[PDB]
Amino acid sequence: SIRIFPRIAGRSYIIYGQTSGIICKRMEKSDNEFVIYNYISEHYDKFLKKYVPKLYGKNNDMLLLEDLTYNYNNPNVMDVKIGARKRKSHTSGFFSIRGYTNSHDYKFDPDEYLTSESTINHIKNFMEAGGENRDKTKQVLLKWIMKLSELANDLFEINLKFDGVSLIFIYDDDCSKCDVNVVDFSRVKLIDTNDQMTISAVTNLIKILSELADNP
Ligand SMILES: O=P(O)(O)O[C@@H]1[C@@H](O)[C@H](OP(=O)(O)O)[C@@H](OP(=O)(O)O)[C@H](O)[C@H]1OP(=O)(O)O
Ligand SMILES: Nc1ncnc2c1ncn2[C@@H]1O[C@H](COP(=O)(O)OP(=O)(O)O)[C@@H](O)[C@H]1O
Ligand SMILES: [Mg+2]
Repeated sequence: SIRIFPRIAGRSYIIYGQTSGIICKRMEKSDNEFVIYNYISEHYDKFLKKYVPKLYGKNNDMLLLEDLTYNYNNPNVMDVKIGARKRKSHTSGFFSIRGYTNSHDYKFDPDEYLTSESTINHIKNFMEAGGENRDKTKQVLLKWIMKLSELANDLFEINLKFDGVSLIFIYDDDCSKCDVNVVDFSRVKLIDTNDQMTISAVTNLIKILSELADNP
């Protein structure tokens, strides 16, 4: 009847679709997430097609969303909060890693405020599952940098406050496939300008991933 989806973070009710390639996310507090998917659809559809999982439909208070892990034999997922936290500062200055596949094995704690050294160590930990082929993990890093670059650029021209949004980084164990997409629009707001805080999260991640893709 109901199979629970293996979340990396969040407090939200998320189940598998009755059907392949679909997850059902429940809207707990308001329909704001739906209102914002539709607004972005009308005003920024290029942003929606490039960076955001497809919304196939709504069923009462459930959003039917593209399952970003679906085309992967052995997905490694990392959730990074790049939007403002409701309250509390980011655990890594410009962003907060909310969790990652096998984070329990490295004693990762989402409440622990981290140095740059710990932050980078946690991202190296997340890449461990991708194995010792060094010239193949850096292909993963570089494809991530390519899309995060275009995202940061595109964010300059979008008049939204991306409160609460996360990046979902995914890579297959064999490193043949990867992607990153923006999720969680529940707390996003219209504003008269662009979101310098959310841009500074993306550019900082670009810096960190770039240092990883270049250290020998
Ligand atoms: O709805 P809840 O259970 O109170 O928790 C949300 C929670 O969903 C969110 O974290 P994440 O789940 O997107 O990682 C928290 O985000 P912050 O990291 O920005 O604090 C929210 O703060 C929680 O909502 P609230 O602050 O209303 O409890
Ligand atoms: N479309 C998606 N495909 C796959 N996993 C997803 C998708 N959307 C969310 N997730 C998973 O759900 C978690 C929380 O989703 P999110 O939208 O941030 O919900 P919450 O409001 O609970 O924080 C992420 O950490 C990720 O593991
Ligand atoms: Mg979230």
